[PDB]
Amino acid sequence: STDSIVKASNWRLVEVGRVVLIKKGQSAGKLAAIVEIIDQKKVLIDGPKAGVPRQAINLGQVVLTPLTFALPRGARTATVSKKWAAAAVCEKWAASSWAKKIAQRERRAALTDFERFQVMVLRKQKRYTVKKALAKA
Amino acid sequence: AESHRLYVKGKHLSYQRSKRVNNPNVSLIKIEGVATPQDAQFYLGKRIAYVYRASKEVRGSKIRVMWGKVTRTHGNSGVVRATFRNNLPAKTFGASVRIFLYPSNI
Amino acid sequence: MAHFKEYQVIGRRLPTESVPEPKLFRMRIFASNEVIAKSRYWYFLQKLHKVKKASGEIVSINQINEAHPTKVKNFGVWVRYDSRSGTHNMYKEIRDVSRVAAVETLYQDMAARHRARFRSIHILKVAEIEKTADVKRQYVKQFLTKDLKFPLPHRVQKSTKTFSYKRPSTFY
Amino acid sequence: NTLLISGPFKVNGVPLRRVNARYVIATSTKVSVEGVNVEKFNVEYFAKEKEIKAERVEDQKVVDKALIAEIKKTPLLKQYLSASFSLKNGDKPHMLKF
Amino acid sequence: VLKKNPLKNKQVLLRLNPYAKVFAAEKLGSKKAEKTGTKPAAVFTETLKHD
Amino acid sequence: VEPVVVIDGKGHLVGRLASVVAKQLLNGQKIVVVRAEELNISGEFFRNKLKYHDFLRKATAFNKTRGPFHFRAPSRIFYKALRGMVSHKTARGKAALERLKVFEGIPPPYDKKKRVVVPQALRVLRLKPGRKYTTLGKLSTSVGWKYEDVVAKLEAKRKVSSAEYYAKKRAFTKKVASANATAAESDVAKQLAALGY
RNA sequence: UUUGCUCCACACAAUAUAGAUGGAUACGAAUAAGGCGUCCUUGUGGCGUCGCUGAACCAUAGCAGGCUAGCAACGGUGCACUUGGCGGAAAGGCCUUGGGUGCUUGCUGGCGAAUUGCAAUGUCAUUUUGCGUGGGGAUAAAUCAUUUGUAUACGACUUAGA
RNA sequence: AGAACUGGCGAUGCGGGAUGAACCGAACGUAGAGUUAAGGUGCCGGAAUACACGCUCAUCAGACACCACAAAAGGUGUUAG
RNA sequence: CUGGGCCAGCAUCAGUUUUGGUGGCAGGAUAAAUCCAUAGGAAUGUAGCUUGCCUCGGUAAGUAUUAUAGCCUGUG
Ligand SMILES: [Mg+2]
Ligand SMILES: [Mg+2]
Ligand SMILES: [Mg+2]
Ligand SMILES: [Mg+2]
Ligand SMILES: [Mg+2]
Ligand SMILES: [Mg+2]
Ligand SMILES: [Mg+2]
Ligand SMILES: [Mg+2]
Ligand SMILES: [Mg+2]
Ligand SMILES: [Mg+2]
Ligand SMILES: [Mg+2]
Ligand SMILES: [Mg+2]
Ligand SMILES: [Mg+2]
Ligand SMILES: [Mg+2]
Ligand SMILES: [Mg+2]
Ligand SMILES: [Mg+2]
Ligand SMILES: [Mg+2]
Ligand SMILES: [Mg+2]
Ligand SMILES: [Mg+2]
Ligand SMILES: [Mg+2]
Ligand SMILES: [Mg+2]
Ligand SMILES: [Mg+2]
Ligand SMILES: [Mg+2]
Ligand SMILES: [Mg+2]
Repeated sequence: STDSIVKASNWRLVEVGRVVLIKKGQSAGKLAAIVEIIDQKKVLIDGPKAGVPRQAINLGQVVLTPLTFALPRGARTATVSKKWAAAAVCEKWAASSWAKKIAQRERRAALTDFERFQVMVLRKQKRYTVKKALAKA
Repeated sequence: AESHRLYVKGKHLSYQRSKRVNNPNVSLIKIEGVATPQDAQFYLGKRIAYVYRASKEVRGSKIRVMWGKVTRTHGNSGVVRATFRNNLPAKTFGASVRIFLYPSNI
Repeated sequence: MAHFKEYQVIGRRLPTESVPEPKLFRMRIFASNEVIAKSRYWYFLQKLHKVKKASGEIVSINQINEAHPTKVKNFGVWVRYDSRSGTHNMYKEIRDVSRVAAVETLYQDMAARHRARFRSIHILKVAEIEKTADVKRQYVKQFLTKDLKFPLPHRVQKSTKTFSYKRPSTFY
Repeated sequence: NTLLISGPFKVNGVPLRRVNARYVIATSTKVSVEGVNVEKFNVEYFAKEKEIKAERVEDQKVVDKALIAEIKKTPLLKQYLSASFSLKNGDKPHMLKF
Repeated sequence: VLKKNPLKNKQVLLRLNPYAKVFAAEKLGSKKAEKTGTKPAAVFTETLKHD
Repeated sequence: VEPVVVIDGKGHLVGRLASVVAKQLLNGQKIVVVRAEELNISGEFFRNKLKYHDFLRKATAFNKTRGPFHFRAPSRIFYKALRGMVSHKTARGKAALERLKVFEGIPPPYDKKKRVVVPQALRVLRLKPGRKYTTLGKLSTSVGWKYEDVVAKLEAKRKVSSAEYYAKKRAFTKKVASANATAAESDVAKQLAALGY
C-alpha cells in the first residue's frame, strides 16, 4: 500500500438517541431510547411506543443496538414518541438479523408437540432433496 | 425412535447436610436443564428412580430400582430435594438418576 | 439507612401552661423508614435546641417525593463527617435524577473513599446546582459538554451455562 | 376417576382402555368426538368377571372408524398418533408446550 | 382433640362469629370509601416543599 | 450432558477453571483438560515465580523424599490447584479425580475432538484490562519443566494439520450451502419458516 | 509332571461395574477486536454480512419398532468387502476408489397390536474368568542345587556347566 | 497477683468461631414436617462465580469480633477533601 | 382359586406447612410524575438574519430566545 491504514474499532456509542435493548426486568426484551446521560454507568431512557417508562437505568442491564435517531438531549416522553415514530425505529429494528432471531427463538418455543412432529417431517422432506443436489456437482 | 426416554436426566449430588453432619434421609438431586428454583417447581412431587445392576436375579431380573419423589426445591440454582423409600447408598453421589413426568398436571 | 426516602419531620416542645403553643421545628431527613426518620429528628434537635423527646413531641412526618424525578440534575452536597482522627466538613457534587438517588451514592461514596459509615456522617445541605458552570467538581463538569458521547469498550456478556462451544468476543 | 382411551387401535395398536389422569400429558391438539357413541362404556364394562370378548373387538371397530374418519381430515395427525413420544437431548419438559 | 383454625375451614370460622356470613356477603372486606374534595392549605405545601 | 468434556485450557485462569472442574467431577462428569501450558495466572510473572519458590522451599526435613512433591509441569501445576479443591483422601475423592485428565499440548485422541471453553474462568473475560498476568508453561520451565519446546514443536505440527483439516471442511460447508441454495428458497422451506425452522 | 498352549468366530455358567439410555459436533488467533462470504496487488488490502450465546447444528415417525404391495429418486445409511492415501505426542485412527447387500419416514396402499387389564416390574450396555466346539497357528524357559569371586552378614549380585 | 456487680466454666452436651473449658447462638425425653439463630453460600462444603457504587496492584498485597500483635516516622503511588 | 396380612397408586378430605396465579378495597401533595392549558425564562442557543471561509454544497464566529428542534421554572 501507500496509504496510511488505521482500522478503528467502531463501537456502539452511548449518545442521546442511541436506542437500546433492555436486558433485565419488567421491561425486559423491550426497546427504549437513550434520552440523557447521567454518568459513566447510568443513563436516562424512555420507551414510549413499547411501553417502557422513562427512567434512570443502569447501563449494565441494557444492550446498545446499532440504531440511532435524532433527538434533542433530555426530551420529555412525548417528543420522544414523536421523534421515534418519525424515524421509523421499530421498522428498522424488525429488519435486523438480531430482531429476527429473537422472533424465531420465540416461535420455536411456541410449537405444539404436533408442530414439532411436523417440522421433523418436512425437514426430512427437504433433506432428501438436498443430499441429491449435494451429489450432482 | 433412537430415543425411548420418557424422563429427565438427573445426578445424585449429596445427602442434605451442614458442614459436618449429613441427613441420609434427604437426597439432593440436580435435574438436568433446570437452572432456577422457579423451574424446579415443575418437577416437585414427580417420581425419581435410581436404577442399578446386581448379580442375584429376582423378578427374573438383574436390574433393580430404588423409587422416590422430588419433594422441595433447594437453594438458588435448580437443585431439588428428594426422599426415597429406602435412602440412596452414598456410593451413588455423582451417579445418574431418573425423573419422570408423572404425577402430571399438564 | 439503605434504600432512601426523604422526610419532612415537624416537631415541637411539649406545651406548658406558661407556653401554650411552642414554636414548631422542621428538618428534611433521609432515612429508609419513618422510625429511623423520627429518631434522627431528635438526634439533631437535641444538638441544636435544648430538648429531648421525653420533653417534646413529633407533630408531622411526611415524605418529600422528588418534584421532577426524571430530570437529570447536578447536585451540590455539603457534608460533615468523622474520620478516625478528626472531624471535617466536605463539599462534593453528584449527578443523578433525584435527591433520594443522590444521597445514596453520597452515602456509599463516603464509605468507599473515606471509610465513613452512615453513623459518622451529617448531611449539611443538598442542592440542585442551577446554572451549569456553577458546577466546580470536574468529575461532573466532564459530563456537561455538548453532544457528549462515549463507547463502552470490552463488553463482557455474562454466561448462562458453564461450557461454551465458542471463544467469546468482547466487541460492543 | 379414570379416562376412556381408544388409540385408535388401527392407528397405533392401543385398545379402548382405562388410564389414570395422573400419568398422562394432555396435549393441545384435539379431535372432534361428536360422531362417537361412547355412552355404553363404563366401569362395569371393564369389570373383571386370556380370550377377548367379541364385544370388545367389535366395539373397537365402531368407535375407531369414526375417530379415524375425523383424524384424516387433518394432515399428519394420523402419523403423529402412530409415532411414540420420547424426550430428546435438549428437551426441557418445564418449557415445552405440547 | 384436634385444633381447627377458623382462618381456614369455614365451618369453625362460622362456629365462632356468625357475622362472617354477612361480612362476606356485603363484601366490605373491600368497600369503597366516600369522597371529599378538601384540599390542603397553602402553608402546608409551602413548608413541605421548603428547603 | 456429554460423556466427556474436553477443555482447551488456553487463556483460562488457573484456580477458577480448577474450581469449576473440581465440581464437574464430584458430580460425575468426565473431564479432560488440554493445552494446560497456555493456562493463565493473575499477577505478573515474577510474583508467581516467587510464589512457586515458596512452594519449593517446603520439604520434610528428615527425608525430603516424603516431603511435599513439587511437580513442575503445567498439567501438574494445574492438577495441584484442582486436588486442593477435592477431598482426595476419600474414596469419593479418588473416584472424582479418576474422572480427570490434564495434558500439555493436545495429544492424539483429543486432537481431533471438539474442545470447549469455560467463560467464568476465561482470563480475557474475568481479568480487568491492563492487569498483569502469568503464563503457566513459561512459569514451568522457569521452575524446571523440561518439555516447553517439545510441546510447542508438536503443537505447531498439529496446527498445520488441523488447519488444512479446517480449510477442507470450510470448503465443504461452502458446497452444502451452494447445494442448499436450490432448496433454501423452496416451498418446504417456506413451510418450515412458518415454524421457526 | 499326564493335563497342553496361542490367535479369530459364535455358544453356555458364573463374575464384576463411581453409574450408556438420540450424537464428545476437531482451525488457529485477537478480545482497545474478530468470524464467515467474495474480489484482489494474496496484503496490517477492497466490498458485503454476522454476533447481542449451544433457546445452535445434526439426527429423530414404524411389534424396544412387525408382515405385506408399489411410485418417484440414483439419493441417504448400516453392514461385510475392496482401490488409493495420510496419521508416531499416547499415531491403533482418519480421509479416499469400486461394486455387493439389508434398511430407507421422499411418496401411495393392504394387514398387525387388545387381556401385560389404571403406575410398580422395563432396551440390554461391558468387564473379567472358567469351561464347549472348527479352523488357523507356534513347539520355550526360570528357579532349586552344583560352580566363579569383578559380589557378598543372610538374601541378593556376577560367572560357568549337555 | 488481688477486690467490686453480674453473667458464665466448673457440673453442659447441641449449632457457629478450622482447632479450642470460658466468645457468639442456644441449653438437651424418643421422633416426623416446617422455620430460624449465631455463622455462612468460588471449590474442598449444604447454600447467588448474586445484584450495586467506589477503593486497592504489593519483586513482603489483603482477606472479619474474643484472636493468635505491631509503633514513632516517611512516600511526586493513587483516591477524595 | 377367594378371604386375610402387608404394601402401593389415584380420588375426595382433616391437620401442619411450603410455593405460584388472580380479584376487590384503603391511604399519601386524596402519591410524586407523564399528559394537558397557560405565564414566564434560559443555554451545552433550534430556525432565521449578519460577516469573513468555501468545493457556492456547506462552515465559523456573532446575532437571535421558538421560528424550519426542543428544554427549564411557576400556577392551573
Ligand atoms: Mg468493535
Ligand atoms: Mg442441605
Ligand atoms: Mg402403527
Ligand atoms: Mg488466576
Ligand atoms: Mg474431611
Ligand atoms: Mg469485517
Ligand atoms: Mg470469535
Ligand atoms: Mg480485509
Ligand atoms: Mg452450530
Ligand atoms: Mg417385543
Ligand atoms: Mg490418552
Ligand atoms: Mg411408578
Ligand atoms: Mg573378591
Ligand atoms: Mg455457657
Ligand atoms: Mg471439682
Ligand atoms: Mg455450653
Ligand atoms: Mg479463628
Ligand atoms: Mg480442602
Ligand atoms: Mg455447593
Ligand atoms: Mg468467577
Ligand atoms: Mg475491634
Ligand atoms: Mg497519600
Ligand atoms: Mg390440603
Ligand atoms: Mg407542552
